[PDB]
Amino acid sequence: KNFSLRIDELEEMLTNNRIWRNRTVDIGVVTAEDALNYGFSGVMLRGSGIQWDL
Amino acid sequence: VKQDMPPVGGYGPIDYKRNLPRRGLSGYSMFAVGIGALLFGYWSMMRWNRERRRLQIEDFEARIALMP
Repeated sequence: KNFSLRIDELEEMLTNNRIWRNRTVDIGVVTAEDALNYGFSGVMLRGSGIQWDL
Repeated sequence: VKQDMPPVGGYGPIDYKRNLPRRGLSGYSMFAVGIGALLFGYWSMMRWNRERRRLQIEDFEARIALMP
């Protein structure tokens, strides 16, 4: 219970924070072909394209 | 009897919502109250400056009458 409240407060602090979003907009483009051939796994594949979870 | 660690008949649920209030004023209301206090400060500023110019003209007249 306490941790659900604390992660809500973390999303209050950061996450729609203006300058952290302005820091991170379009950095680290990953083609899905590059995601496969370069062998990225997990949260990269979760975060760009393929609906792949073990 | 056995003395493991079970849950007692089921426990309560714990939320998983991104609970955000997004409170505060809107664009129009905050904008208008800022510009309204701005214009209030302008009117009081105008009043004090022109009365201050009256007194500074009196200081000029003091140096005029003092000089010869």
